[PDB]
Amino acid sequence: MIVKTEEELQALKEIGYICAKVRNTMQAATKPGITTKELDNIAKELFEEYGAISAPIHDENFPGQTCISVNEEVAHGIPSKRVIREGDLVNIDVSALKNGYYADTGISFVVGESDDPMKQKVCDVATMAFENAIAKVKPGTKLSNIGKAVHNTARQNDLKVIKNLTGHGVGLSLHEAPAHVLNYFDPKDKTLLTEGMVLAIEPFISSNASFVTEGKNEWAFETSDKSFVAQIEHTVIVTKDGPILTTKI
Ligand SMILES: CSCC[C@H](N)C(O)(O)c1nccs1
Ligand SMILES: [Co+2]
Ligand SMILES: [Co+2]
Ligand SMILES: [Co+2]
Repeated sequence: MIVKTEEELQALKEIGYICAKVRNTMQAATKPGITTKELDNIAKELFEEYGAISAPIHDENFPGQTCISVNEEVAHGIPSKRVIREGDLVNIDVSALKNGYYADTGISFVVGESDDPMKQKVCDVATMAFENAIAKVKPGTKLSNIGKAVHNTARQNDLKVIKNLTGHGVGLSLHEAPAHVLNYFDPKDKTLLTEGMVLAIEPFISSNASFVTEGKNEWAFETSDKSFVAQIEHTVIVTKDGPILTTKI
């Protein structure tokens, strides 16, 4: 959406806070021996407490408050009896609405220690990619400069991006214009950011695969080669004074 009023801004900051709070709490609770359903239950309880509702359930009838994706799963993982183990690469993606306004945020992290430092590496580089992407964000700038930054960051670190996952406009719905914020540069795209524009920016950084495929069920996205992939996602408002992240605390 385009923010035009204080009251819209306040609504967006409110639901952004809630999603960040849920995301942080779930991440903190993630340890060997907990199931992803147990983690999802944390979101259930905090969403209720803060008067928000799950965006995956509301907008998509997703079977879970949040999306929790582990190891082979990159995105859209269904919380379940799956138990977290030492070394797991976990993505927790939290999106929700309150009073008609939305936020969307996500983080990948390593549980304890993996035997393969690449899991942390893709996490490190996803964080860098996000930072580099938003350095480029102001009214009038090319949407495609976001993907350019993300892919450049990947390349600088001998990594790849997931080309067929994207960011999106967000605000009055989970997904609205601009339809796709790419993780790479499209020379032909003349779409610009504007004052007040709200975007979910979510770089996916991969150790090998450049795309995801259908996974173990109707929802999960995976890589067949079991690449390690990390996401960082925030909801961002484009302003003259710089980006405002509603989902950063
Ligand atoms: C299945 S509803 C969850 C969508 C997710 N919040 C998202 O928009 O961040 C992603 N888009 C692509 C991958 S994760
Ligand atoms: Co998300
Ligand atoms: Co998203
Ligand atoms: Co999406």
